[PDB]
Amino acid sequence: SNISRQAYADMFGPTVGDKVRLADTELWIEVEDDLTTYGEEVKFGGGKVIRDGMGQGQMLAADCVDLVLTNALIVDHWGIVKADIGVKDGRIFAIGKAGNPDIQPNVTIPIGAATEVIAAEGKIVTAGGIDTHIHWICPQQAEEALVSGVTTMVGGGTGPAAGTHATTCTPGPWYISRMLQAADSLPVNIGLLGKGNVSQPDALREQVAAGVIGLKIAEDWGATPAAIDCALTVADEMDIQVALHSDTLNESGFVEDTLAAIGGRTIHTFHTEGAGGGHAPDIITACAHPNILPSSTNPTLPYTLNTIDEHLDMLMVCHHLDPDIAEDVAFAESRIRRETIAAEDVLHDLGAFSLTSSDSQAMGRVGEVILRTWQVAHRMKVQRGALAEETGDNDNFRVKRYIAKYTINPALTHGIAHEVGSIEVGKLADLVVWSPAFFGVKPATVIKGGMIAIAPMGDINASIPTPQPVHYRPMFGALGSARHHCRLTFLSQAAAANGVAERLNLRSAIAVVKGCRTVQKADMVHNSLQPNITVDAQTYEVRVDGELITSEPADVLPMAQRYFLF
Amino acid sequence: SNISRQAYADMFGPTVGDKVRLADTELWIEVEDDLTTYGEEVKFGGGKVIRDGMGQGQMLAADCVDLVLTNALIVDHWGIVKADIGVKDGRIFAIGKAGNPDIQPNVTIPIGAATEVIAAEGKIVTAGGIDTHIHWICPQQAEEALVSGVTTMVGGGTGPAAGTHATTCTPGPWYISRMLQAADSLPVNIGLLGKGNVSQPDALREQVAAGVIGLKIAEDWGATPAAIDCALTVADEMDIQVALHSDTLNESGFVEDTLAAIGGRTIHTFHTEGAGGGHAPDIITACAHPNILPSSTNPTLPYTLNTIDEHLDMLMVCHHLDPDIAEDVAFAESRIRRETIAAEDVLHDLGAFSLTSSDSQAMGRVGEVILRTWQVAHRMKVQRGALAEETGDNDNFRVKRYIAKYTINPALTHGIAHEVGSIEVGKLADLVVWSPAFFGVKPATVIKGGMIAIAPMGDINASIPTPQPVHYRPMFGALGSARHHCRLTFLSQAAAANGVAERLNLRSAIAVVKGCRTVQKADMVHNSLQPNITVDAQTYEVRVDGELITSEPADVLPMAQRYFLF
Amino acid sequence: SNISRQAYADMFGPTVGDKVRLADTELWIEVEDDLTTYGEEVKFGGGKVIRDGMGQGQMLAADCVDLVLTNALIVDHWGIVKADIGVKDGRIFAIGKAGNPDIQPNVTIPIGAATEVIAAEGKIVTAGGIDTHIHWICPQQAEEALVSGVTTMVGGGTGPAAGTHATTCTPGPWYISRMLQAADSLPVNIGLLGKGNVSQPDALREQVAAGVIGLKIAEDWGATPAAIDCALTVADEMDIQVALHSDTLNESGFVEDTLAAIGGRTIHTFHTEGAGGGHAPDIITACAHPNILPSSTNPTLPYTLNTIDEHLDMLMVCHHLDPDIAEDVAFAESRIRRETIAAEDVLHDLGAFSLTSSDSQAMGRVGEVILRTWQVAHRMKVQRGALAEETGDNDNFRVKRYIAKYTINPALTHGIAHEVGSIEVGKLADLVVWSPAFFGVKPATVIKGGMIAIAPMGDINASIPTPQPVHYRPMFGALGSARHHCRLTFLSQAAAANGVAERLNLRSAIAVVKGCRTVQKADMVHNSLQPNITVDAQTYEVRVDGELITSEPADVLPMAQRYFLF
Amino acid sequence: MIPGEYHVKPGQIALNTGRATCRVVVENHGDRPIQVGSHYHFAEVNPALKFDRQQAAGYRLNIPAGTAVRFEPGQKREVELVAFAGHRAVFGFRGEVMGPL
Amino acid sequence: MELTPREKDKLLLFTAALVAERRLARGLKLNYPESVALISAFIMEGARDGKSVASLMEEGRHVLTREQVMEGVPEMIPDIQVEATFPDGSKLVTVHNPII
Amino acid sequence: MELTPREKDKLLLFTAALVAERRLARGLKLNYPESVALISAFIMEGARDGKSVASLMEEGRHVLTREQVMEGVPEMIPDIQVEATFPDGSKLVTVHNPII
Ligand code: NI
Ligand code: NI
Ligand code: NI
Ligand code: NI
Ligand code: NI
Ligand code: NI
Repeated sequence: SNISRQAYADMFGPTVGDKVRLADTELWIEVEDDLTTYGEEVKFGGGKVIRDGMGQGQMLAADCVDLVLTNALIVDHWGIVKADIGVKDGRIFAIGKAGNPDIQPNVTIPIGAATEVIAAEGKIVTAGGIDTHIHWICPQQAEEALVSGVTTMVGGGTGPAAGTHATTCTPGPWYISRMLQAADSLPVNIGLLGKGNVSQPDALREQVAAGVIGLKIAEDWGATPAAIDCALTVADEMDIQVALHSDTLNESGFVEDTLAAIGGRTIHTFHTEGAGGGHAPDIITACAHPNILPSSTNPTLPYTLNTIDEHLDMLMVCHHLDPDIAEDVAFAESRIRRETIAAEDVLHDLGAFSLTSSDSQAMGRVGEVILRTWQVAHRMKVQRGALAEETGDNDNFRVKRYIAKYTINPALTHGIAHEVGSIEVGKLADLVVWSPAFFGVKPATVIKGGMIAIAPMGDINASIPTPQPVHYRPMFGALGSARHHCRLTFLSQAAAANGVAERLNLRSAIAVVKGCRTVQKADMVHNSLQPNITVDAQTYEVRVDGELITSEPADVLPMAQRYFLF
Repeated sequence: SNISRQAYADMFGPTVGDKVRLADTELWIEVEDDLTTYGEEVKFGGGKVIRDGMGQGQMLAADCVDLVLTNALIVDHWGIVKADIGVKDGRIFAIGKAGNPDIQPNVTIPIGAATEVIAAEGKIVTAGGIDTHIHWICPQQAEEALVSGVTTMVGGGTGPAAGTHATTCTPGPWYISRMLQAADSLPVNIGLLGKGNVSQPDALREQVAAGVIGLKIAEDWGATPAAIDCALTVADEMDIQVALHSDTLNESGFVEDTLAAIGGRTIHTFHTEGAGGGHAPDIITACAHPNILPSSTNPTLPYTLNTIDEHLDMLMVCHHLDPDIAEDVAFAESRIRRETIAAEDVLHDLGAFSLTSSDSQAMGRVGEVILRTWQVAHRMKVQRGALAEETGDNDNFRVKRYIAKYTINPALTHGIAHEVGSIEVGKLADLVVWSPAFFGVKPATVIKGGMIAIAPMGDINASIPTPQPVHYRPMFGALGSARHHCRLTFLSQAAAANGVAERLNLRSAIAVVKGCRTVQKADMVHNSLQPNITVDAQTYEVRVDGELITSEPADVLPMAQRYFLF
Repeated sequence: SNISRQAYADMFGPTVGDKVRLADTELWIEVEDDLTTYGEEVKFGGGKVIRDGMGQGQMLAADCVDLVLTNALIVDHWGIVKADIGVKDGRIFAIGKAGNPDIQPNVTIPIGAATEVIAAEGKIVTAGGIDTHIHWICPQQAEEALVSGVTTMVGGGTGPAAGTHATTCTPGPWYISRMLQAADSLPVNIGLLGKGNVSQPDALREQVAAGVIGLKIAEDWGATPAAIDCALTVADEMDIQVALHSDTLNESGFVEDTLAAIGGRTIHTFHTEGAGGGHAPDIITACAHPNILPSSTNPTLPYTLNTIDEHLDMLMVCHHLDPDIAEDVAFAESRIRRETIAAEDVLHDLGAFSLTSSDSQAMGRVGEVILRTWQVAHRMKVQRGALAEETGDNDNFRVKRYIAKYTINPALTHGIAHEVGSIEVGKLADLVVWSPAFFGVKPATVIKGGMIAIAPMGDINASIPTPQPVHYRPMFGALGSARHHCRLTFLSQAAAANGVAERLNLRSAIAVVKGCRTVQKADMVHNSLQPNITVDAQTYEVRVDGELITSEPADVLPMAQRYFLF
Repeated sequence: MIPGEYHVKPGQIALNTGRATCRVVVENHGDRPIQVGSHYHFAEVNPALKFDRQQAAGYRLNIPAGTAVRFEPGQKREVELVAFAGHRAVFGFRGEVMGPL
Repeated sequence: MELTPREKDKLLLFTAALVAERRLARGLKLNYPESVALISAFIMEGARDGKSVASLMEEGRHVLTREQVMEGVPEMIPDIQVEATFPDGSKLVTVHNPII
Repeated sequence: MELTPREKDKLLLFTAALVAERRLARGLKLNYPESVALISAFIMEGARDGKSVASLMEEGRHVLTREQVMEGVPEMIPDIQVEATFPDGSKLVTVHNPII
């Protein structure tokens, strides 16, 4: 028959041409495509469509999906489309039209007796976030991250010890082995980083064979040209990623010397702006190179009124510095520059900075990677308007550019994009369901490997799941063996070959990292700009092609006081 | 010597002829028999009876019990007697006189060095409740249920997804397998229900071979004659139970057509009154048939002043209906009838309704099955007086009739009565200890498989376990491997044969369901009435043999505001 | 160059000659020795010493330690020295000078790429406490104990049952097996005690072969000469310890008869003062014998103003006594004597009482063994001044005497000193890090088997680990398999031989007890006094060599209201 | 209305009926108090209690289970004993019988 | 006390409401979580007093007005649901469009 | 703060008492869990002030009277026990028949 567009949206969610505001920001997305056949949409409930012989068929388990997310508004790097999502075997099966082929047209995602249903009409579905800068200071970080929408956590540490407080390093075979076993208990995909600061290759190879998927070079352990070159040599021969926190003190050389030490080899630069660490005051110039994959940690995102004031003591505590020692305070002060902090926001908007991460409890907030990334998008739209790539009257492109920063780009950088990072067939089903009003802030459902792992849940003794108090509680996907089956522990190709999983008796699914040496800036989805950037040694001003890069500090931000109790 | 009856009761608990009020209700039970030999009772404590060579003997472990519950007032379907309870190997060993045969007479339960002691004098001991209508919306439901006294949970679901919100179905092999693994982490016996709504037998057989112990037919998935007949055919050949939520919309036929589809085959009807689902307005007439095992969900129990007001929105949220869609609101309204709600209480009192269940977070309260069942008993005594079967000046019979509703009857219905359901030798030791003042509300001790799994516990750093704050905390019987050993995962005979436990690597004890096809109304202990019941199509009035069945709505109930902080 | 001692202490912690006050007590310790080479101390942080080629070397994993605690002030029975602590394979590796042998002198603890660092400068490091009087009433006791600094827990029980409420007994093979499996889930080393009250040796041997590392003789189960002699015979042939709670009622004989029953065989007397149990009023005289290893439970430590008032009802609830039964109240009253309570403090100060324990939730506080031991030390210094063994102007000796009471002495007594009990090479790395201001009250870090298991942790989403609210949270060393690897389950030599670990499928590391029959009073470190003590039968006065032993009740104590919120 | 209240019917309970009993005069000669339990084999109580141990052989106190009789130093009193039943095999206590009788 | 898991959960709601109550007292425009907690706690005390479900469904819409909460908050709360123990057992109170 | 598990547990007691305190203020007859929490919290503050165990054992019986609680509640509470940190360490306060 005929149905008005408003009534249609109210039942099935928005369709082609409709726009939706992301939370309380100034960003609007517009449905680019809808893969349904009008009048043939599937809906679940008493007296609805998904019923025997109607929207559900007679096929066996092997011929239908295990889970279907109906009428979902997908937001990913490749598009902002309306479609059904089929999940089978814990992996994304298809993105199309779900239903019963017996009586419905164009059904690509068959629904049978073995199919569970999650109603996504009116919801936004995205892939699970990937934080590649985790300091394993406490196990509690995993739930905090999972609740925010991040399903994969990469980093290192052994718990609340001085070394982990300052650096993302799980030092040696014994601790690597211990952390790998402990990882089975956490509801997120995990990959470990070892301590890469050594001038003896064998000390690195052992760690890689023990299981780490990358090596962290932190200045707290000495980020000298010799250490850097050693780590890169092993990385090159074992197909693992190197994460760098350069020499802020310029003790062994300036930024150009570090860049010389790297010698054009692939490397991931942590907190490229410098506040969290790196050559003073120009580590930010690293983003101009093809072999550098640059990322920001979150406290400096976005530039606000209270950013600076908060930074000094934060830095002191993180790096075990002494305020009664002049050289220690001057070290801290040399890292905090309003000039580079302001430029960082713009560089993200231009695509010069390709990733955003946390730096969990070591100058970063583990549950705010997604939230801050969108705050930067908002502030940049407000200050710079539409990007040269926008088409139509929406922010679809800026949205694709920013979402890639914490999903696919972190996955490509660490060689795990073959398993996670985006909503594409064959990838692990790590999905996050959001209500438009809480997008990027509080998820409606967090799915891990095809099973809901955490979600808001009301009174347990209530007659329905909605009564207060509604707060996040662990679900079946986070329990014992179900969890082991729904999460991945990323190993190095060598550790996999050595039988590390069998020896440590790891219970979770194993994934192997590959393609860490071949990724370059050009491969960063929507963020491959290599600008001719300069930093004035005296004034710290950032310039791209001579023009001054800068922005203004925000006094109020969206996704802030309207959503949190504290 | 001689001791007054009052002093006796104060030390050893009540004896033959003494009466005890159940909580704050108007129900009184009277000790029917006492299996002790006066002066030879066993008591534990400094300077008491259970001591070496006295009330404790020299026998080896194999010749004495592992646990003895001394001076217990047992309340079960078979009797209300005073006796000692011996537990061995996690199973009920005997109900008799505990002690040392070396110096005491009539000792049937030998106490040795290997015997632990739980003092039940002055306490009431019952079997663990069995809820057969669980929606696995969240894992937190297990602890809520366990704290209330329910030790076995049957139902289906995959977590907080639309399908599980509305129906008790774990759809397909993958989810069934996942939920079976997740069940090892929960401190209660569990059995899963699959989605039975399909007209292809093979889609059902796979689910049964995957592990489910029954199939749920819910209208949300289409409860048509074809689907119903298909499920019953497989149930008949695999010895599993079918749970039914009929066609409220009368879309495929009226109640008589559904009954025709069933064709005299054994089936469990969920929420037989209709509020929670079923043909409008006469699904309640199902209780007249010999092959129907009828049960009530708990929100309509008992009929009170606020029952109706609360129901509409509850129903909308559960079944994913739209209040802006007229047909959806009319659907909800057609299910809520004061007439059938009032009749339901009486039908339970007469024994026409044989079970009570929750319908956890899907129009039911997971922690209120026991509490509401007793509230109905209270209200019925208050309104209808003594039952024709009472003998003596007590409510012993009404108590036996009602306790059977959430213990043995649910066990017979789902083919697990060979393992649980009552306090009888050889059955798993799932027992609940209550203090008369908190009977049916807050347990003193909850024992699972011979080990305490949860109990009220005070200050952990206190000099004794009694100081405040006293709230329920998990005990050793709910920890890792001890728990695996003390709980049962019920499989289907086929899944057991296929080696499902070995393949999924389940860690808990496995039990197999059997006898699901042969149980009929006549087998429901104290609840086998098959009344000639009618429902007026226009007025919804319920009549049995032409007489009008009804009751009055309560304004205040026992086991309510005097026990709960909120 | 040159650095002032004050500035030195501020950076590296105190050195030789410097004194430190323990919490808010009147006890001062003085650094006896410093194992460092001035100017060559290792320090971690940005721009510090522990960096590649500097304070960290090029050695492989096998040639360096996994964890180093830098600049630690060690307090143990053998000394109060400043040194670095190296940990390898979960065991204490060395106590010396950590660093890089390539460029530093006298390096005994090599730091390489595989080395994690914990900064202990300005902190006090001690071994993990050992409580040998645990009643397993609830699993929650383990975390309470761990947070206070106790890493090993010995005792028995099956949960909140009458028997366990009153006695430390895990009765029989089934419960022993169950508790052994449950122990894998707890973050502390555990060893079980069985019920030793039986006059048939075989009933005891079964329990020992089932796995218990000792047998508890409690009067609640009859502590008669026949039972005692039976337990000691088996203990003698199986190398396990016996714990005794004598006959308070003098029912079978007086203290001298019990002592006759023991016949010079090694035995551990629980709560030797008598309040918690034992012959009235002279069980305290047991401390005069060479084969008796005496310990105190904590509520009577130290003698304060509110001690007595609090005791009567505590005793009633613990032992299941009746206040309406005269003989029960007289029993309780005969156990509480101001005279022996006051003497107990002095006897600890003299070294006549060798251990302190809790008696968890059965007349004892599980989280207050360390705290109360130091409170006694404080009160004794205040009342009796310096001990005859003091040298110098400090309390170093009194500190060594008291710390041994909850570390090495409990370990020697139960035959586990070969694995734990002190900071000595080859022993399991169970260490506790304290800040001088919170010594004995709230730990800064609790390390189990080389991994931090619990520590104070602030806001999880914070930019650093320090922001409020800071409360104790479980760390990686307490998670799944990592925990299994970092804790020990102590078995009896027989159970180990029988393959109990394999049969029950225990996952944790197994340790075997040995040397329980050969320890005597003389072996108790700094607490081997055998005084000629007498107790007046009428007045209860305690006398040693005729002189009266006594002390005054405290009105206020340190480590009390200044540290706790409640 | 009192939640969980008992309604004990009035009267008394006769304990250990149909069993041999005897009365014995006992005197505590010790300087410390002695308390004897309901089921303890009387003939093997603390040696400080002076009485005809020979008569109390295979006997226990005829008092309600779990109660006791206390003897303060120097106290003398007449108690009533009731004979053990079951196998009449005594094991434990002071180890004086360790067998049937 | 024998506090069950559900009673302890409600303690979380009550405390969240204390936070909101104090901020409103200061004259602050409440946010989303503060509003839900305030109105919810209100209904719970209503049940404790013995008010009927029908009464509370009404009174619940007069706790906070549109001018007492932040912008957008009223639309973020199409309804509020909470259960409490009434004199006749646990009941569900649903308040539609609580903030007007 | 370094809050140990026991201090965090007592926070639960304190909060439960806040709930009871407010209802009593409204003039409601307290129920079982509200009464236990109120009297318990009282004793804890007593120890904080520095009152002795003997004093509190007495004062604890004068917090709530029989006419301030629901029917049957006084009999459901034969005693109340709680520990708190006194100036001389943790001590146990037992109040017999707190409600008269
Ligand atoms: Ni860094
Ligand atoms: Ni970092
Ligand atoms: Ni239903
Ligand atoms: Ni249901
Ligand atoms: Ni004891
Ligand atoms: Ni004890």
